[PDB]
Amino acid sequence: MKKYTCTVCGYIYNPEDGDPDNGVNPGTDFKDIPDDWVCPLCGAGKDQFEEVE
Amino acid sequence: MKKYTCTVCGYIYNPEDGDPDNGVNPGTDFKDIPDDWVCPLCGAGKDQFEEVE
Amino acid sequence: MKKYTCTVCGYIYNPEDGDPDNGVNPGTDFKDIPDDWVCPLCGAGKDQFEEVE
Ligand SMILES: [Fe+3]
Ligand SMILES: [Fe+3]
Ligand SMILES: [Fe+3]
Repeated sequence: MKKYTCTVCGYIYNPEDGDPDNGVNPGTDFKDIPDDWVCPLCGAGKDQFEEVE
Repeated sequence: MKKYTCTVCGYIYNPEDGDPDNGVNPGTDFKDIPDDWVCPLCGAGKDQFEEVE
Repeated sequence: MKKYTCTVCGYIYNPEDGDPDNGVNPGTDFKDIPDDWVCPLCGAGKDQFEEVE
């Protein structure tokens, strides 16, 4: 699975880690995260993220 | 022609339906969509899409 | 690289120009701007910016 970065603050969503404290379990692909989830560090929406590659 | 999904919001581009409101007619293969077209639901570019399955 | 717009005042961050007098050199992608940088016209943080197309 691909990592994604928050364009507003640079937070990296790592699929292996997930974001469990906000209900995104380890191993969740970014496309499968609920579309109301926001960046844990700056509150930016998913639409402000892009693939690392 | 295969379906493609926006990995940022989960939108599925289906070639049989196209995206006629933004000038992408039914029968347009994903690679042939004008490269300035974005995801109708979250504004992500074609570079954030992935072939389904 | 994508241009970003300040939703508070309309200032456009252009990656090719950067914002050199506030330490952001030409060629800096918005996601790589240090997170304490603000819009030079209105003081808005990076969180008030949105990608243009
Ligand atoms: Fe963020
Ligand atoms: Fe999308
Ligand atoms: Fe501003």
